[PDB]
Amino acid sequence: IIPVEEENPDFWNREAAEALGAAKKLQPAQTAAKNLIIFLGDGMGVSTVTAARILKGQKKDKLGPEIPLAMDRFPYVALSKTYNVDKHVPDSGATATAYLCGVKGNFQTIGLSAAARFNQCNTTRGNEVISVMNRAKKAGKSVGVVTTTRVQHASPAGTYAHTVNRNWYSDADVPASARQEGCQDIATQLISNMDIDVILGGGRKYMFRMGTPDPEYPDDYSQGGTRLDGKNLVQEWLAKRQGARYVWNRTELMQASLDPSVTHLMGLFEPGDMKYEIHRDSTLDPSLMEMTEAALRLLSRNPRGFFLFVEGGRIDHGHHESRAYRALTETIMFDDAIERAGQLTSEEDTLSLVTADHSHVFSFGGYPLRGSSIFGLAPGKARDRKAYTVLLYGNGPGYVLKDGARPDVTESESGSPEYRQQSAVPLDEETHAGEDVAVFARGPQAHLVHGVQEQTFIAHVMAFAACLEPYTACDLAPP
Amino acid sequence: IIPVEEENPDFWNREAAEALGAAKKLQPAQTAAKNLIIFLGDGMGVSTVTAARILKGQKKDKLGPEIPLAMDRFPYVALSKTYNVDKHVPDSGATATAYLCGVKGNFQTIGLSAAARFNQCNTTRGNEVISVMNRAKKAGKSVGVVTTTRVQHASPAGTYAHTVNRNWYSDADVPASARQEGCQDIATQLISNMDIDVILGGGRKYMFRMGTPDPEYPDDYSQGGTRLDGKNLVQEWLAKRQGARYVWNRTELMQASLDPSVTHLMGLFEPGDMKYEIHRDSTLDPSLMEMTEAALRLLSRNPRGFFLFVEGGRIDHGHHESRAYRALTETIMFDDAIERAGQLTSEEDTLSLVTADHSHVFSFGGYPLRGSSIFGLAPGKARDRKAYTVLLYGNGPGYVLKDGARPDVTESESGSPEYRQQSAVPLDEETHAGEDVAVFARGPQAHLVHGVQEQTFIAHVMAFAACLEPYTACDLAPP
Ligand SMILES: *[C@@H]1O[C@H](CO)[C@@H](O)[C@H](O)[C@H]1NC(C)=O
Ligand SMILES: *[C@@H]1O[C@H](CO)[C@@H](O)[C@H](O)[C@H]1NC(C)=O
Ligand SMILES: *[C@@H]1O[C@H](CO)[C@@H](O)[C@H](O)[C@H]1NC(C)=O
Ligand SMILES: *[C@@H]1O[C@H](CO)[C@@H](O)[C@H](O)[C@H]1NC(C)=O
Ligand SMILES: [Mg+2]
Ligand SMILES: [Mg+2]
Ligand SMILES: [Sr+2]
Ligand SMILES: [Sr+2]
Ligand SMILES: [Zn+2]
Ligand SMILES: [Zn+2]
Ligand SMILES: [Zn+2]
Ligand SMILES: [Zn+2]
Repeated sequence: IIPVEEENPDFWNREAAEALGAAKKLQPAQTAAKNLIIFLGDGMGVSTVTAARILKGQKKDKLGPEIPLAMDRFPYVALSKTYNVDKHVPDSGATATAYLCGVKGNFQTIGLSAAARFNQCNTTRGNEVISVMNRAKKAGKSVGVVTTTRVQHASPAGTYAHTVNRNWYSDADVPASARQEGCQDIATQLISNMDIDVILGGGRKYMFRMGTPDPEYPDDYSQGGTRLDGKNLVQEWLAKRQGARYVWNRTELMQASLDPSVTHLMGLFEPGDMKYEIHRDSTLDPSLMEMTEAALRLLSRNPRGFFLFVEGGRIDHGHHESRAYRALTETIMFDDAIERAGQLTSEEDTLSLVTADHSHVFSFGGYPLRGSSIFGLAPGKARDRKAYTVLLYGNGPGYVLKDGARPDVTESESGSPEYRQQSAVPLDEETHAGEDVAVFARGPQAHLVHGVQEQTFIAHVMAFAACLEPYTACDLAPP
Repeated sequence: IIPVEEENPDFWNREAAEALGAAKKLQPAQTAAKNLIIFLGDGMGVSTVTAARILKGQKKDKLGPEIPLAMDRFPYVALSKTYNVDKHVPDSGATATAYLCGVKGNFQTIGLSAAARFNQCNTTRGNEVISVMNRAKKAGKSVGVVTTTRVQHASPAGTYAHTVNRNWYSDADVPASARQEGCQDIATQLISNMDIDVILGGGRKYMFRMGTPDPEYPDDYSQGGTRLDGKNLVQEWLAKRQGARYVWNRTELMQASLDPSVTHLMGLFEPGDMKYEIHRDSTLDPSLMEMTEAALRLLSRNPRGFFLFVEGGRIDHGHHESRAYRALTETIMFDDAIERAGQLTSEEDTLSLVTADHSHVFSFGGYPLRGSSIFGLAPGKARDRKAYTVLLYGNGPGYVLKDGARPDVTESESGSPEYRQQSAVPLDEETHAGEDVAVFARGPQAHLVHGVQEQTFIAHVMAFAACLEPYTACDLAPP
């Protein structure tokens, strides 16, 4: 469709004149950040952002690519180089070390320098690097971790944990030799390394002894407790703090978030990762936006400010499945959470960064018409005389050969929430990609986010803006 | 390989502290741009930039991803939305209208508003939109167009031409009805629409009457003149100007560039597009870097300044072939030209923008080790038990089935300059992609390049910075 208003050059000339006017108005702050928020889109590379924009624009009443996402409205953009020390295409653990601790690490470790080695417990000590969340707490700020994954998963764990193996969710995962050597599982690290005021996401099962029924799935034994050491970590965490509450459903979360006198809140809403938004039970489970608002209600009470980590964690999981429908709907909900947090905080005293840990081998091609569905077929047949999709993957589990041939695909098939887009190379899981990702920033000192930077810059600019960490003696006026 | 220096957190902490220091030093100019340069990487999306960085870093003595490209050193970055009015995944003609004329257009038209229609000559008049190069000339600046494509190809044509069909290179291409209606071929438009001081690239054949032997290939008749109208456009162009020279080889180009008294220079170095850098004859053909320096020698003589368009034009062509080796080597030469132009001009009075018209369905995945070749195999076998490459395409001519199966690939095969990376979907040509591309900027008013913008912003910020176009009464001090 060609929109009539866009046929007149004046439309474009007016828009551009307005954009120049807005660019000229922007001015750097001389003041510090009271609050810090990092919004982490796991796997949300540039192709994901664009495809999500088109989908979100269409879900409103529009053609798609012209309608800004909430993240698109952030004034300052940089590119971030995501390589881990040992691998050009990174994982979530070692990238977390970069954007939360300010130091690059080795693939599949978390919160360690690259002197440590994956799955070698005896290389841990001496190599711990402390997160800016930890530093914010040390400075008297409240701190919160919100995600749609397990709260023990690689991204959130970067805020609090130090481990040579991101797979060590509970003691059941840690080999006996490493347990003997004192390497703590991530669930233990979650309650023990530092005080965290708000913890919201998945991961019930790692907190409870083997045999403990899950409250939501008391008749599915695989969803029960995993721990070998007999410990109830939720009860241990509650015991250590006045005003602490544990919740496992939406209604109780929202109740707790309105109760002054709560002060510490742990909400764990599934045994493992949270459901995809498209599968979410709206009576029992909070959306990402709802978890972020609940967190902000509590964190905002502290006059010294807060650090919050919010993760669109299952964007990544959608791409790994080669189900763009799931990756993109998770992206929209992530952008809705960014929008909500911007309503509940002030850019006068809150530095907000949106970024991704790494990208995916996800592409958006063919030559589709303006207004067409992102989940549709490319115009024209391929050289094998069958249809193909505008969305494709380099590799992953969408690769199919039926009767020794690439399958044809229809619009009804391609638009299904279970549809897997085709790839070049069959793998059980599609792979991350190595290309630079975007950083969007707004608020005090956001103008420092510029150019092409190492991913470690994210942690450092946040520490600097809030006068933490090695940047006490920032030269900044108070928020 | 894990580089020893990177195992120490101090390495990363020092780098980040230096990056913060550099970010704090940057300050907006109050002065105008005397000169404007736009460097256009045709097809050079984010995945291309990253993969090129790694290749260029390795060609030096290094591991790859840590070594900045010249473009990476530009202080200001924005994302650019590339959609054409009628198509989400754009072509080079209509994107050119956006980044050179400041107005979006319809797929496969050039220099027209979206009121015009592809291949409908009778929708042209009234819909012409004037480029910022044209406006720079009107203001007394010298202007130049440098590319590795035909100088009549879609990108360079955006600087000077208005046409409903980018395929109308010479009169031989224009249907009789359109010739009768007065639609001029692009080669004619090149010499007739506006005065251009420097024209360097390919496209000899469109300038000369059918039967005219090419000077380099006088024994290949397909490389000869195409024109039906009997015209020699080179001679017409020379006749219209004192101090004009035409050259068709490297030695004569460089001679002409050192001769004051030349003033106007047209250098056309192949019948069609220039050779890929890897095939270039270094005695007969100038590199992109050499063409840009030759242009700058002439353009810099004007005290009022200049506008220069430089295009890494065959980055795109490499991707279309699904031969990443060609796409990436063209990218490196493009970055070398950017580096050279920065040596020959001052960021005190020259606004330089590097961008792309659109991206490609090119991805960089698997989990390769630090320091490994970008053209190598991903570690580990695929689910069909054969090897695969770290570089892949969504679609294009790398798709193969030998004996009804995906072919295995070796390192020696995958590293060859003729190697085509595999894709999901066979097409004769790999497709463009729709995702946002980067804009890098340095110089006067470069701080206005920020955030996520429409691709039209590129033309508008350039016009504004130089006080042209609708922005006479910019509010700026002189350069
Ligand atoms: C870690 O443990 C293994 C024992 O199997 C040993 O080979 C290696 O030397 C140890 N490294 C250190 C730093 O002690
Ligand atoms: C939510 O949890 C509370 C506390 O255990 C429980 O009493 C309530 O029934 C739960 N809601 C649902 C629908 O299960
Ligand atoms: C362009 O030409 C064709 C004649 O084949 C006609 O159908 C169409 O109406 C014309 N459009 C205009 C604007 O004259
Ligand atoms: C370059 O062109 C000039 C001018 O026609 C010609 O005299 C010279 O021989 C050319 N060089 C080569 C190597 O062909
Ligand atoms: Mg994650
Ligand atoms: Mg081009
Ligand atoms: Sr639940
Ligand atoms: Sr030649
Ligand atoms: Zn990730
Ligand atoms: Zn992942
Ligand atoms: Zn192009
Ligand atoms: Zn192209």
